[PDB]
Amino acid sequence: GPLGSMTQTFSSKTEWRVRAISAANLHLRTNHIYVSSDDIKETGYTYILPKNVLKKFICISDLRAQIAGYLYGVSPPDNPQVKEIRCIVMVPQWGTHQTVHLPGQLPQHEYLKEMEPLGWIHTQPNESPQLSPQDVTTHAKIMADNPSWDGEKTIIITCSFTPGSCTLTAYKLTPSGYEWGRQNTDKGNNPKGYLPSHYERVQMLLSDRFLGFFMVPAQSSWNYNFMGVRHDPNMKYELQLANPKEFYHEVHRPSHFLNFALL
Amino acid sequence: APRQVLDLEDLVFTQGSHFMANKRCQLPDGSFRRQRKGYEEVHVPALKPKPFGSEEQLLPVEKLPKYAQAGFEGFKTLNRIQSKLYRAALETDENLLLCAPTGAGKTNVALMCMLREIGKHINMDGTINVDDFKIIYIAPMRSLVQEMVGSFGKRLATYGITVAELTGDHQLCKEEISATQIIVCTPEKWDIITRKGGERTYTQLVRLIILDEIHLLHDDRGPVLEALVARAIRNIEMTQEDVRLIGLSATLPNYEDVATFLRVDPAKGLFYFDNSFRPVPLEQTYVGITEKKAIKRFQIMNEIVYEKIMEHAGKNQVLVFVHSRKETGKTARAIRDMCLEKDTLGLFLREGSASTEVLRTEAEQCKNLELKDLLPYGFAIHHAGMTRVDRTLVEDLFADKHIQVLVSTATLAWGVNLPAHTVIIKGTQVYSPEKGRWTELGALDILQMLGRAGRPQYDTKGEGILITSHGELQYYLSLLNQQLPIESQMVSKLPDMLNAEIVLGNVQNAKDAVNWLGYAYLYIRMLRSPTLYGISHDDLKGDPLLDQRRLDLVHTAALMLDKNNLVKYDKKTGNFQVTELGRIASHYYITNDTVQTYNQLLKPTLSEIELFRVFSLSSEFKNITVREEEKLELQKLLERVPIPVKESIEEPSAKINVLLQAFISQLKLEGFALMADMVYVTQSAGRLMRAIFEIVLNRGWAQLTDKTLNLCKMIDKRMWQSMCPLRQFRKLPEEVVKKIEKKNFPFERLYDLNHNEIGELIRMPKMGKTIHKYVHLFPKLELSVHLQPITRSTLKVELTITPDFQWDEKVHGSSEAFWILVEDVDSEVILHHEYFLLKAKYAQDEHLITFFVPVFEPLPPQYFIRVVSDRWLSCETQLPVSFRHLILPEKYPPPTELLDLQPLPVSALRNSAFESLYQDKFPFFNPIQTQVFNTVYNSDDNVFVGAPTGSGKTICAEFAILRMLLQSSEGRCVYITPMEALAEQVYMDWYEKFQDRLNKKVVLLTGETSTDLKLLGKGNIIISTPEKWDILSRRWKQRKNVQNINLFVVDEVHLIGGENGPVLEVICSRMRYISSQIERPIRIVALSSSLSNAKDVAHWLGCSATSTFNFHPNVRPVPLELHIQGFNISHTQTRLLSMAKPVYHAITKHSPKKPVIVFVPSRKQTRLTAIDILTTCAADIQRQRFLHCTEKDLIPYLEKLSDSTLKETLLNGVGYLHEGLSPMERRLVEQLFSSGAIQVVVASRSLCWGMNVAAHLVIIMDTQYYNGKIHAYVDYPIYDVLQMVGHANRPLQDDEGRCVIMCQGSKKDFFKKFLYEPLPVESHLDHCMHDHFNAEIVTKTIENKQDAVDYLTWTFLYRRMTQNPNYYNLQGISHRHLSDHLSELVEQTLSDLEQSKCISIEDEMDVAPLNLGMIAAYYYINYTTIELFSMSLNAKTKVRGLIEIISNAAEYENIPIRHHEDNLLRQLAQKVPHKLNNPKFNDPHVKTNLLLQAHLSRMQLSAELQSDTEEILSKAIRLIQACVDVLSSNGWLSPALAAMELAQMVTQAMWSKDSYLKQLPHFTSEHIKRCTDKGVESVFDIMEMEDEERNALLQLTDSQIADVARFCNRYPNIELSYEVVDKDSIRSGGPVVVLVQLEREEEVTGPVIAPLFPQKREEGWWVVIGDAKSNSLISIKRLTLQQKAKVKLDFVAPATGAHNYTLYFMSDAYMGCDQEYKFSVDVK
Ligand SMILES: Nc1cc(S(N)(=O)=O)ccc1O
Ligand SMILES: Nc1cc(S(N)(=O)=O)ccc1O
Ligand SMILES: Nc1cc(S(N)(=O)=O)ccc1O
Ligand SMILES: Nc1cc(S(N)(=O)=O)ccc1O
Repeated sequence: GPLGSMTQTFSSKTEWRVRAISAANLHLRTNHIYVSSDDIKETGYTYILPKNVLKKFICISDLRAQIAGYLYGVSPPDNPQVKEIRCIVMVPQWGTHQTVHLPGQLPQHEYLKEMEPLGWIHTQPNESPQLSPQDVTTHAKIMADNPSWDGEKTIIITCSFTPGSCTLTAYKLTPSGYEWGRQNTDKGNNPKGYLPSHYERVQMLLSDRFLGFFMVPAQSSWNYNFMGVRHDPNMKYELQLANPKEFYHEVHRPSHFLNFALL
Repeated sequence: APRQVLDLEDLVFTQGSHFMANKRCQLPDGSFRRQRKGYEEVHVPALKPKPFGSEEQLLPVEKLPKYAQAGFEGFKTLNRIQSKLYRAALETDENLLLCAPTGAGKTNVALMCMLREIGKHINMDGTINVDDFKIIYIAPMRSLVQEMVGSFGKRLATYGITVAELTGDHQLCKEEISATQIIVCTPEKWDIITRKGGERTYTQLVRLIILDEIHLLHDDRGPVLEALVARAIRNIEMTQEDVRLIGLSATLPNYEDVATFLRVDPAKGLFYFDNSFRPVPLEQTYVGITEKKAIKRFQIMNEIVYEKIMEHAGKNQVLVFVHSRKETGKTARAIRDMCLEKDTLGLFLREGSASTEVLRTEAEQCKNLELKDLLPYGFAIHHAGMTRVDRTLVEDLFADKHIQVLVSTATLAWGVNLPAHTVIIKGTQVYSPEKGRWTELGALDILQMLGRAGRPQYDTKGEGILITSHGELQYYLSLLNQQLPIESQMVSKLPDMLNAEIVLGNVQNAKDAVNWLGYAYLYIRMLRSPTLYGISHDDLKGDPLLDQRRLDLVHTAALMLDKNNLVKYDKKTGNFQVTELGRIASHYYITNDTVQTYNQLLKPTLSEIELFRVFSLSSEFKNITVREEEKLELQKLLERVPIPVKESIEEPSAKINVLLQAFISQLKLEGFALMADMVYVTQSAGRLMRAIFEIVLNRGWAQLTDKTLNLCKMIDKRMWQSMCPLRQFRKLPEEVVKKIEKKNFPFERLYDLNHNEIGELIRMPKMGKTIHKYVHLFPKLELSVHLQPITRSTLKVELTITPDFQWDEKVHGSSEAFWILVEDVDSEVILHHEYFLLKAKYAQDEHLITFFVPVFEPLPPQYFIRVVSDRWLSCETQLPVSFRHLILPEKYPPPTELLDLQPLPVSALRNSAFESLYQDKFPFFNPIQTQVFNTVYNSDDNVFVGAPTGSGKTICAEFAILRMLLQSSEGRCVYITPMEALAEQVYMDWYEKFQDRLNKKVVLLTGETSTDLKLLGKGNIIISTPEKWDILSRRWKQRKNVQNINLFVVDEVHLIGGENGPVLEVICSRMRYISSQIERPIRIVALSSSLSNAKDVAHWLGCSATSTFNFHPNVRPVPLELHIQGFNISHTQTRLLSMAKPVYHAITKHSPKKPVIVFVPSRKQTRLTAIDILTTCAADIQRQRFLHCTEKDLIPYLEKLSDSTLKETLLNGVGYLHEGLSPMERRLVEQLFSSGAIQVVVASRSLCWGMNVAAHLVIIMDTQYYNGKIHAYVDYPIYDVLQMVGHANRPLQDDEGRCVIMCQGSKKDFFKKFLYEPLPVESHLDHCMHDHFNAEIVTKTIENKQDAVDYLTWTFLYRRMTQNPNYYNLQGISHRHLSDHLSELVEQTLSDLEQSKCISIEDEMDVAPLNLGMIAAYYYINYTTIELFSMSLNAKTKVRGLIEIISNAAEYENIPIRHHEDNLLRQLAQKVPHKLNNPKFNDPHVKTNLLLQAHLSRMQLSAELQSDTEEILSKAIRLIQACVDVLSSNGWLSPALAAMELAQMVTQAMWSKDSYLKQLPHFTSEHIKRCTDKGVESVFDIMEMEDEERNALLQLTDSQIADVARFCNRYPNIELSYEVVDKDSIRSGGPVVVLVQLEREEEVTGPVIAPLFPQKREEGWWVVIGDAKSNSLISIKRLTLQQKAKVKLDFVAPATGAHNYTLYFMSDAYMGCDQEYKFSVDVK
């Protein structure tokens, strides 16, 4: 029963610092990257993700907030059933642990015009058996706004953090799933109408035989999780040929530096 | 011996300068103690001076040497101690030690020493040779350093001496060091400078080092002084150039040991003056306080200071020294408050004196608030945290005796000359962040502060009051009364100090380290007082020199350095191996435990979090602790810092980390411990982080390199990159830059705005223009790349840097530095990096950088080129280099199979005379010669032979010649080799073969046209370098002997790819073109190293595939074992050090018994590597194993050598070879090597083409050399390396050859690609077109632009353009791509020729030669040279005008060996009779400018510089003749004849001296004085004399008069007659035809005698009709004369004036031979 006599004083213990410390060890997980192989019948397209940009993508991410990248690629000369992933494009974004917020404007750059869009890739805090209803809605809406996204040809790669590693699994939307996601407005974890017949496992392979590359915003950086107010679904942006800075880099959180100086 | 590992910590004096070695203390007579409540007082009275015994007068300045009297300007006498020291200081070079009480005049004795040194360098011109010496003045405190720069500069100004302090940056400061004669710096700065070993260091010039306050030896800093002195003395023996050492010491015990340490003769240069020599006597008061309780002791101290002050209030000024910045104010306020309470504030200030009003006004006008509170009462504070104007306020007001009580810091004691009658030292405790705690004041501080008591001419006594704690009394008493002995603190830094000597190569093993430690002051103290240093007296008597003790200390230090991976230490041998880590530790002044931590924790994956943590773990910070009382203010900072801190506030590393982060953010901390700790941490952050930067950059770690360079710039600029870069302009206002940061737009958003949109964006418009200026002041670079594939795996990159910002030396200084980083796909590896310096003189010019990077298949998407400022934050340009359209050359074809034919007997030649050439030297030919013989000897097909150096391709050429000699009795074979030294070797062998044996004619082209034509006619085998054949074969339309060539052999044709390749490509293309004109073909034979694109060379030269032998490197007849060893040291001198013992080990591993050549990069390295090989031999399993003949046989060879070191090394079996050796010295060494007498020879890289020895083992010691023009290291041309490797080849003696290449690791890959595989070569003709196009337009081979395109089709360039388009900047190989590219090249070349007035272009299609182009082509002179001649010359240019004009010709970019020789030529330039504007060394044209005047005035000598003189003389005659032609064409007579006689001057080596007798052999000035005395000034005069009268006039030898008479018989004696045809029938505007006839008389069959001129010459003459005073040059013809010759001259009459002309007959070779005949011609 102490008021004033046994006094104690609160010292702040801010959260992003612990997440920054743990993000500095992300590189450990890139030596243990597992693709789930539960797909069968080698039926559809086969997607080859180059290891070099996969590992960079993991290293620039956060263990809690999702990040996302647009996939661009091409078929090998005489193998139309294989889609090679040649480029990962990082656009201005923010995210939570369940979803990602991207602009409406898809990537637009001369270097990309000979490639075809193959979907997107996003980190995830935990493995899940099913594809997310958030993912199904996001893919669906991009598809309804952008006819260059063929539903038979664009995929979602989930990169799920397991303790010790990452697991990669690749899905695509079905026609049922497109039609559902594009009219869906419930952002919760179990919206009305959602179904496992809305998506389908596609086969995925990690390769060391060629290298991919990144494109990133021209005038800003990609990470707006510290500037969510300066982010906008309508925001426009250009691109340049360059490798993304990691999640907690100084240019993503300038207020921390300018506000520590004004202390 | 059985060594022991010591514990260094147990040997260390932990007290530092507070260690008191003496057990007892005796006070001056009259001292007395006095008790008081809580404290004791010791009083020591003032000492009486010695009463001027020894009849010592003060030396009047008048009695000094007259050159030293200016440094004493405005004094009447030297003081007393200067007077006792003047003989030793001024009249001798003895090393000095002077001990005197602080203030006695030691610094003035030091000035006298400096004056002696200065006097060593005054000439008769009165000036000082200020470039011939440096003087280092070492002073303990930076503030003292600046005060001395001031006082010394002002005293020495009248000499033109420059005194300066070394600033912190490193590249502008060496520029300053070059013009600084007296460098004033601290021990640590001189240590860090002389730690970096770079031979172009100016430390070579240092002649005198002054060590002021050398009693710092007792401080923790003292080991630095020990290291400096030891390094300086060992180096004096290393070079035998003396250095004078002067030590200035307080009067303390062990001064005799200090003098031993400085190599002072006690009897000659040791002077000890006791404390009675204090200029103002010192009553001293020591107050020692007994109270232990903080509160009571603090109050007692304030009490004692008040009482002491009151003893002086209104009678004396009192200077109180306290310990902090804040304490000055706290203490002054305490004292004056205690005065206020006791009504005593009035003793300090008289109410009726203007002093009070001055104080009130200056207070009210003052910026400082404490100075406001205090100045009215007469209390002042002074410290480092104040304004310069406020500090000068307090200084001026204290000197004016306005302030009565000045409380101040130690900075004032050191930096300002401000004495006070009374000084109080208030407490002797001080906080030391390094020690982590409160310590006692350093002894140097104490001495200096009490030295400030007593004003030298205002007071009769001074009063020093030291207030300390009682238990310290003895200490301070000892210190201030001559009794605190000076000890060595060396053990405390022994590992660090040892590593530096290992890094410098001064200590290569434990024996060296023992010797080195023998120069330490530690060593002398250990000998004189062993038990002080842990040595029992029995230990000493059993080890009298302390050999075993020093070996043990060295062993312990070595093992520490080895545990931490700075050195590899072999316990068995005692050897020490340097490392990159050790080098960085030494060069960045980092203690060895820190670099072990950095090595242990640095990883390429490190984030800013771990980077800050790694920094905070440095050992510099090991004593820092987290005090409970700071834990609160640190918590506040820990949970807001922008870089998260993993570990707890309980850890020192987290306080250190937070402190750095607060310093970058510029935060104000409140704890005083915290603020002092932050200062200590951040003051070393910079260089610690720069060491990290260098480690990770050299390891190639791109992410971490970027982060650490960044953190360096944040530390230096005190801001994060998040901040607007614009705040790096201090001149900008914080307000507006914060407005801009608040507006949150990209900084680059500002580049798109005029000055108005800038004001509008930032919501305030008044500043649009100023912001616009600063926006475009910020450094910014544009980048573009030309990608140039070499193979499918190696890519040459040419990077253009275009500056895109306004320069302004107020903000940029004189240079800006950047890093160029080439980074792979993922931005994780630095494929290539280098330093880039944008100099102000080039601020607007594009810069071109070239380098190689690896590539692979499948091609990666892109690389990146980052160019980053080395100092500006947010200052970077990154260029993606994409590979989406790169065109790779096709993979090269298989080599030609070596066929394993039966070895071919000489018998196959079926010709007894022919077989006589080879029969004695071998029975059979080698497999390659066997394979090619059938084609070369039994056919006429053009043939290509490609094979390694040492394959015997020269006998293949001989096969082709022998065939020629059977087809055509008078066959002409012309043989081109790309090097002159090679040409001379081939000429000496082919003379013997084809002239001595086969009785054919073999000639070597000299390069003079008239003689080379005769050689070409009369020779069957004609040997020439490419340029000498270019000059001849340009005129093939009018020279039948060039077309009548049966055989054209070209050797080392792979050098088409190299620096002088265009000329070689062109002459080969021309020989193909001629062979296709004359329709009787010239056979071509090409010899080459193994080429990957041999097929293209063969196609270009018309070789069928059946006659192209493209052999691979592995078919070398003597099998080659090639080893490439990588060395990961990026500092050249240290990398060479680390190669030194590997050189020896390679000799013993690959060639213990057989000959060895070591190629080293410099002349200097030949001798050092020879000696080091000898040193390593002497301590090995074999000694003298390299000498294979007895000592007796070697003696006649030793007699003839002038180099004595060469004779020592030759005795021990090792020779060397470099440019500076006389030619016969080199011959002696070469034959000793050939005969087997010596086993090893160390040659310089520059000799790798002219060596006529070979070896079983070649070692290439490093692959880079220093270019002094560009001040940078340059990679050996690959052609040089192949030529060096080719020296490991003895076909008659060895079963194999062996080669070890030692190189920087960053070069290993390149060599493995381009030595184990055949070489791809390319043309660079497209970069060397103009002078060849110009020749072909004179010669009418190009008459229009279409012609230039067809011409280009004949060349190697054109072939390679379709095979490797990207290399030549083509983007396709289609017919039209080629046509447009050819057209562009043609267009731009012809445009440049036209703009230079060398050619004309009519109808934009047709081209024609102009006057200038014709002169360029005839004299074989660069078209830009002839242009610059037209622009520089004048119708009345001086002879010296010519001298410079020709000196700036493009032909003269060749000598950069020594800048200091040109700094000596600054003095040489006064003597030369010719006068111009400025001397600027580091420019090959100025070396030419001066090395010519040296020739004409027969000035002095040198070795390599004389071989330079000879290559300038190889072009002077052509350049002079070109000027003569330019002047004649324009019409200007005067300078025409002036240049005609300048030809005479350069040939005969004499100026315009009227006496031509200097041309005669064996003649001297006295000979001319006597000849002129007897009436003889002409050569014809001496030969007209009766023989005996001449023999009496000149003192003569028989051979000497015979030489004179040879000259007089070759001297021209030409009789001339002129006939004017139609002498009386000529109308204006009509023909004046003058026929002149020339009769040599006597006889002529010999070249021009001219010993001073290297090349042989034939006499040439100009006949020139002109008119003087009008300068109307009319008609001139050039002629060569053989006894009789007649010539016509043409003129068109200018009027009917009917007047006179002068006629000139001018030699180009002899002076005095010039005739002048006057003739008048009336019109009609
Ligand atoms: N999924 C998983 C994998 C590993 S691993 N590949 O490091 O051994 C460790 C823990 C895990 O939960
Ligand atoms: N060149 C040089 C000069 C010196 S010193 N003490 O004379 O400045 C020491 C070492 C050196 O290698
Ligand atoms: N130019 C040249 C070439 C060769 S070799 N042995 O490669 O054919 C030997 C000596 C030489 O002077
Ligand atoms: N790995 C490495 C390489 C080099 S190198 N080969 O550039 O001189 C220097 C230092 C290093 O730590």
